[PDB]
Amino acid sequence: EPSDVFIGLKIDQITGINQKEENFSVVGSLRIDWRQPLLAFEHAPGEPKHRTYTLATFLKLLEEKQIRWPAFTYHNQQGRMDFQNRLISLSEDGTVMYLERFTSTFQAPAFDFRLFPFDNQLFFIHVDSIFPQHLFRFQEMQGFSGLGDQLGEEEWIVTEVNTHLTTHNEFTKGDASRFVLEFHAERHLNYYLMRILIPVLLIITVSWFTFFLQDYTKRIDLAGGNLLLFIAFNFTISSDLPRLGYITLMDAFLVGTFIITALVVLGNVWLRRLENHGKQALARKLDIYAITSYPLAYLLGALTLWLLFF
Amino acid sequence: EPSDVFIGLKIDQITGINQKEENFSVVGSLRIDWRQPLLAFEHAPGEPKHRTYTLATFLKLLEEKQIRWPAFTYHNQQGRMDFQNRLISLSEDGTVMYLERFTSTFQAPAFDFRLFPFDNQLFFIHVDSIFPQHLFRFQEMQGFSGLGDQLGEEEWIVTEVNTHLTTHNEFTKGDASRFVLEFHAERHLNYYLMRILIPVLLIITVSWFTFFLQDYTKRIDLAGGNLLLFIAFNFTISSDLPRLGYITLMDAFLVGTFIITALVVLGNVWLRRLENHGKQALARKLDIYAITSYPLAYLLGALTLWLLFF
Amino acid sequence: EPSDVFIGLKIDQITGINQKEENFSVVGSLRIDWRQPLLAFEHAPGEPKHRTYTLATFLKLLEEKQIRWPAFTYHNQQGRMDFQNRLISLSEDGTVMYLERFTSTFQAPAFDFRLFPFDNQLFFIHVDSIFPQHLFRFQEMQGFSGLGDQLGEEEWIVTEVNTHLTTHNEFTKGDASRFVLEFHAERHLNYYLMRILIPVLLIITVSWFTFFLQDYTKRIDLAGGNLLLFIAFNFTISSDLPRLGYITLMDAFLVGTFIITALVVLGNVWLRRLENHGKQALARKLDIYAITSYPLAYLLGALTLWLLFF
Amino acid sequence: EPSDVFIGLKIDQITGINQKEENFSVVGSLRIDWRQPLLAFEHAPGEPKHRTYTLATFLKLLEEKQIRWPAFTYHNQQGRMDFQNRLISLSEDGTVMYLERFTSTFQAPAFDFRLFPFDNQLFFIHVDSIFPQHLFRFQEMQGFSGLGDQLGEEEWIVTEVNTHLTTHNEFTKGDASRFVLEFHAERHLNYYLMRILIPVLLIITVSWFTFFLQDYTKRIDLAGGNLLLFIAFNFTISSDLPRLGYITLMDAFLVGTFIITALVVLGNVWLRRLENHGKQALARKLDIYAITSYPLAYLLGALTLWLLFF
Amino acid sequence: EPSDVFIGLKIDQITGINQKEENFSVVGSLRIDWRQPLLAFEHAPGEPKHRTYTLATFLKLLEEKQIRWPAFTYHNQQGRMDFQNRLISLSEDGTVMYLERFTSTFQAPAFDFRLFPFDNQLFFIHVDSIFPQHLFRFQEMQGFSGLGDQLGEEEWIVTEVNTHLTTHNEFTKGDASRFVLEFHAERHLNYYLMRILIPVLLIITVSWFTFFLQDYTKRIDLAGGNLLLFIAFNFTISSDLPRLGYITLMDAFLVGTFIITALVVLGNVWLRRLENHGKQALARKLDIYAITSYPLAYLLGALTLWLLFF
Repeated sequence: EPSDVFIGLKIDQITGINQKEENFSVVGSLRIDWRQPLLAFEHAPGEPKHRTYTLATFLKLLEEKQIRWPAFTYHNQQGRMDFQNRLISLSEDGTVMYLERFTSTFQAPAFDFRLFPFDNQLFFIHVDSIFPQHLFRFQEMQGFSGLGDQLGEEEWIVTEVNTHLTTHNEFTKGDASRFVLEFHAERHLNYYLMRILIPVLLIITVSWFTFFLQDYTKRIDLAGGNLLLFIAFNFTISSDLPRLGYITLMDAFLVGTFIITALVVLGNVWLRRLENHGKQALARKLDIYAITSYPLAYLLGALTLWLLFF
Repeated sequence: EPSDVFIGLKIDQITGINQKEENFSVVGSLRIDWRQPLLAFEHAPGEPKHRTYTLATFLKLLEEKQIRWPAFTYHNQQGRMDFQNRLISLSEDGTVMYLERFTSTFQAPAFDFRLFPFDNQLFFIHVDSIFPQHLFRFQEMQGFSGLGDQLGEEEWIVTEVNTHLTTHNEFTKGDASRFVLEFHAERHLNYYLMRILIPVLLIITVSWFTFFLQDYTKRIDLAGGNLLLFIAFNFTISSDLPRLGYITLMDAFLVGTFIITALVVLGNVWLRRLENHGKQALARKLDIYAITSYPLAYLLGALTLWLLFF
Repeated sequence: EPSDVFIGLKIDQITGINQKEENFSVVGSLRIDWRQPLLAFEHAPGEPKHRTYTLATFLKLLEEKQIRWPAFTYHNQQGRMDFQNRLISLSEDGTVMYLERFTSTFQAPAFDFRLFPFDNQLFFIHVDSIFPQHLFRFQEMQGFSGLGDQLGEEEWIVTEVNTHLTTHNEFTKGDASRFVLEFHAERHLNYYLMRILIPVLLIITVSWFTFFLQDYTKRIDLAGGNLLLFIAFNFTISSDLPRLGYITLMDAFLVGTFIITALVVLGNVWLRRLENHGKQALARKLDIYAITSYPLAYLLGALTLWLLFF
Repeated sequence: EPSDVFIGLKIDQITGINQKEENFSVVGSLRIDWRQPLLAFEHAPGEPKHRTYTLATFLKLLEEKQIRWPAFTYHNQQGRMDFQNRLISLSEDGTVMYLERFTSTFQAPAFDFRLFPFDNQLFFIHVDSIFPQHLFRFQEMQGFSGLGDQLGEEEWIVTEVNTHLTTHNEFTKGDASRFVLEFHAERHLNYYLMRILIPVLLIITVSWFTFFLQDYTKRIDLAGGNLLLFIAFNFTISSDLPRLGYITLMDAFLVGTFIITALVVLGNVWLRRLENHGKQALARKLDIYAITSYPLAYLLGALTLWLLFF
Repeated sequence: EPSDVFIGLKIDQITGINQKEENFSVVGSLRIDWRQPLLAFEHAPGEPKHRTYTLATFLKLLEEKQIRWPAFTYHNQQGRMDFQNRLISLSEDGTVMYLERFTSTFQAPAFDFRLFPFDNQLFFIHVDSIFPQHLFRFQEMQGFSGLGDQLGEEEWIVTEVNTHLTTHNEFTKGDASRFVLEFHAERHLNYYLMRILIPVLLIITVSWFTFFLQDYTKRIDLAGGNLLLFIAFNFTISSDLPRLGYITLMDAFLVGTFIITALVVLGNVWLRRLENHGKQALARKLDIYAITSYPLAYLLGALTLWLLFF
């Protein structure tokens, strides 16, 4: 029969969420319960009830008695796994409890930056069996799988946690078992409002205020300054994101703001050219419409963003 | 009975306090004293009184004689533990003295940046038992636990050190012992006064001085320059902090200064617009109130900061 | 006879494509099938049909029975190979199935940045035999070699995948077998259009608009600003590329734009000098030709780029 | 008796001096000479006179014959020690020559940046005994300890080298031996004069030249530019130093220059305000005193720096 | 007699040349041929002619039969050696062929930046014997030492390759053999002309053009802008080089350009001061000489650079 093996995984400390490379590094604890009748021994009172083994001697022993063992292979591993503790307790009934406390990095294909930064993300850890379902099978421990009390992260909040089992057909032609610990996560919006959004509002309001200065050269100079500012903020945002292949919300916001500020520059230049022709009346009439439409233009852009991306 | 095991830990050199990732890396020394009657031997004069073992042979031996051993698992470990020395001295009475000199990084969930940079922090190292309290128990060595003579750090000053034992219920259903070495720490304020605060005072004083220049265009230009400066300082502060989720004191200071400088820009623009209407008397009357209230506004902000955050 | 050895390699997750150092890091899975008659055993019902071994014990065993084994040496390895899992299944017929799941970085000599960023690239992994073809030989597994369902990369798209075998004469005087997994790749153009091309168009259009301002000092100032902007964008592009030895397309675009903007600066200066001589008619006549030719100059440059680099 | 053990250490290549984290990484060679009578063997002609061992087999052997061995523990180790070669030659007389060629990073608590960059520094490597002086003792090899022919460093010059032995009471209650290799080092001043000092002199001289421009608005603008420049240089210097807790010489120089430039800005603004009142005579009289005192102010600052910091 | 040992080393892929830390990382292959009569065995037909061993078992065997072995110690190793493959083939005649395929970083003391960037560099790998020449000696393999077909580097071109043997007296009092693989290298000049030299020429030509603007305030402003530009380029060059202790060619070029631009600023200021006195004739006469001498000054500087540094 296919012997049933119990799995319990626990992400204790999420040490980082590096979105640039699309990975997250965590400290995890893995527990495996496996009842193998052959490993049962004969013990006397006074002797220990449950033996303790380190990994190397345990595997050499199982090589001596010629017994298959499950091959817990991490599907989403990244970089080098850092085994910290690996202990095995062997019971008289023939049950091995395997503890592996580790830290490692895992990739998460499902970043959908279509709603950055408001987007909710979905991280997941996979534990597949190298040997197929015909030999072994993976169950779930009752009250041990999940997350911990203190995650030690500020930028990300865990909303929901889940665990289950599924079947794959990757390494062997037969079916194999994969234990999945899958948790959603959110982003705290305090940063982006504090040190991105507010400066943009301040600079855009200064740009709007500069419209009615008259003597249309200070207007051009201030507009050039604002161009510098948004280009710097584009640089910061560019650093903070990966080499994304489809237009994101914040990227669209910034490119639209670039286009609008350039339109402001060109508009003041055209008004200056008209004033060069001397037709002051045309400029005087157009200024009112321009200043009335500019914030209206921004609100129209906000409405079209909210409609299109939601 | 639950055999009593003595623990002594010593952080010799704190190699770094990386707040961006919320961790601190230290060089530590661990000592374990464990009296196991079975390990006692029979020795003759001429033979060594206390044997010496390296870790691998020691564990293989304990696997040969089938004795449980404590599993010192670091709860706050981060990255990979770097074992440097691991020696064991075995005495005739049956006492093993285990030395483990190491260096590693540990996470500290309790950063409360609500009082940055004045805030006091609390770092702590945890040594839990994988096996429950029913088998083993952790005591404290008398005069060995604590810190060292020379820490080799400048940015942080250790104020108080403490050590104790506590019980957890994480890895097993039973109770288990955790030895905790917990030390508070402070920040030296010399930096932030030297190369953050003073430049801000200089630039804000220049901004205030620019109020009474008359011919309100140099005022606008200087205000734009000051905007550039505070945006650069916002960039520096943004780099120096993690992706914090609740508004910090320095962040509030800088965002308020942004708002005030933008208000200055808008005020000079509005005065220019009023002068365009020709009502020089209104601008002349308003300038006195503006220049009188501006430093008063800054002092009011300082008072509200001191009240609200303390 | 030269025993036939089957190879199957699978790049599951491409963790990065670092073009600055000219390498790409991937998570890979390797499978080796090798039928060795000597390793066949004699088994009884009840005993396992196929034994399982870890690498260390397996190699010690093959050293005990004195059998050669293939030496899968990676030709393009870079940095340190990170063995994650290494298992061997030994069958009664005398067939070893060797699994090696790993992650590592590989160099790719064939980056031809002559068409950056539109250029298509060609990555490849090589598995050579340390022992010559006279002893062993490498075949290809039927339906296992290739790539996976989810690559977890956004900036690069795999267009075509291929696998084959070839002969080399590097390590030994005799012929040896190399298994090659070679895949082409493309670049997503969304970034460079979003946050490089559009800002350049905006700034160049502002530069063109500045031509007809009259009172040729604002022209000089705006041209200097544009010079600053293109120098910043040159800095960004310089960071994003390796220390390339032959002029790339984007580099040529930027250097040409530098030359054109400098020509604009010099032209406005020369017009100012002519106006100093008072010959306003010459400047008035030359301005029309300059503004008519400037965008024409840019289109001529675009045409010569498209012709020369394609 | 306490057996005498000879130590010889040699820093061959100093690979880096990272002052930001207060450490320096070096490639070192360690030699230990230890005469143990028990290890003596009985050999025949034809057999090797001095046996050679690798570390693992040697330690297993000493575990078989039950002999204590010295525990060379590095006190200033940092990060992970990288053993490259570890050989032991065993002589018929009973002398082991242990070679350990390594590379590793060591911390240096004694950086006194009070005289940056002119300050001389003092690096040191410590080799302590885990076992106390009652058992073993550390001597010094005659002509092997010291530095090498080619250090391969440019920024730092070794002035003096020294070696000795001392006693500590850290790991055990008894006395223990520490071998110390301590070398002073200097800094080459070519950089800071080339690419820090000269630009500061150029910009400060431009600031002084700007004093007598008349029409006090270009003065204000140039002063603002100079403010930008010194803020950029403050950024560079800030990057180049650690989070130092007591004011350094270069930091004081830069903060004083900030204060003086801000005073220049305020002075030109006050002169502009006085000119607004029309009292041109007061400004004309004050300009001479200001321009006469400004370089005098800088020389007074230089004199007070030289006096106070020396 | 001193047994002759053959060495063949091959740098297959030069993965990086990091001049900032003065090192270069390469992927290398090492081959050792050593004829030891004792290791010869007695074999029968059917048995393998040449045995194959991994490093650990081989060294344990040589420890069992008590035979010295050469200790290939890398003199220029840096960081941690990363053994990738280590195989040994043992022949019936008594010859061991040792293969070690690796990747590692090596330091190169001989960077002479006196001719940066035109300077030619000289990299070299050293393989010394820990045991002296009295026991072993190092020969050179005939047609295996050297470099490979594809180096996979763009910024550096290998001009000449050489190999030889020499004697040292470092680790032991006796003479010892060092095998040296030494190759010169060059720099591709395409970068520095493309994205350093041309922008400098453009900005310096703009500075020269600004001389004859009249109304000497735009001259001062443009000169300040040029000062900003060269300071930025000084920052870039400063990043790209190590903390060099003797003035380099590019550093001298940039510092001279700083001095000349500052002289331009001061000259325009002095002309403005003379115009303040009203003596327009003196300024008109001096402008011609200044504009005639400025490019002449640059050519004189180029000539003195070419003479002094060559």
